[PDB]
Amino acid sequence: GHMTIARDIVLQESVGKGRFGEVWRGKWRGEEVAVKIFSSREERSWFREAEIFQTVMLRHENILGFIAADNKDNGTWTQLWLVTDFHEHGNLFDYLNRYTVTVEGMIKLALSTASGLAHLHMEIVGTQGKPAIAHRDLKSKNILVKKNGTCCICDFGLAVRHDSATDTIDIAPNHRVGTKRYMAPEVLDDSINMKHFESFKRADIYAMGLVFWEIARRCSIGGIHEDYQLPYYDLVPSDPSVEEMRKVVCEQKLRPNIPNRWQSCEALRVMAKIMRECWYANGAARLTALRIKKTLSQLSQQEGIK
Repeated sequence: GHMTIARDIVLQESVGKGRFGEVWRGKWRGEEVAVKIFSSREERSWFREAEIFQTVMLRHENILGFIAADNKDNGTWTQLWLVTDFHEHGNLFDYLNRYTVTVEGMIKLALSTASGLAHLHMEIVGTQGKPAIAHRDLKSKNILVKKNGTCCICDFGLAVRHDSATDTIDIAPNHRVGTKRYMAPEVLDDSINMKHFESFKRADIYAMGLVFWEIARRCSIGGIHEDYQLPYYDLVPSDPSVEEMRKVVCEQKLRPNIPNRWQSCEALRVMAKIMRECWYANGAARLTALRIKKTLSQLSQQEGIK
């Protein structure tokens, strides 16, 4: 047939894991594809991520390209597959550990992440309407770097969708899901109002601010940059508990430190200001993803990027 299906894909190499499922590099008609495999007992996680990926009008240059949700029976058990575009550079966490970026590179990565999130967060009204979506697990490990230097967001297993007319969320979400290190203050202290969709959007913003801090450290100007670090590397253990995170973020009220050299460059000054404005303990005070996109677009034009 013309459509991509599991039976026509050959797995070649293990390339990591998501929250649920294992990721493999596959081959479909000579072309590289990413394949996320789930067992029968993980049917709900598989189904939920396939459901998010198939949302009407979701496709966007800054959202991971969905190919197919399929089943493959090997004759003993059935694997549940989620097929997507393959990106050679892998995730932003891996890329930032391997490389430093230029001012252009940094702005390209930050702007494309902000454009992807604003598309996700924004409702598109009309006959082929797209509901507003909150990611709930944004981190550098869930952002993939494309060959052209732009980003796309992936891993939608925890995402929530909003029905604006009836003001309802498509699933009943559980407290403190996601990556503990990137959890917003209101998530860590359980004060988040989970019956208000805007709360999930604001929590994604906080996490995006942390990712921007990760990028900016790697922005090398005149061969000077910081080494790669995860946010809160200087304050919490490698695998921090919610209690360790809450004591730092909510009680001591600390945020990742803004290095003095970021004050000496306009692009880094703009990035530093966006970060602070993502990091308020109160979500209603944080910038929106659309405002961040607008700010970074203006900065991209000023520096003549791409």
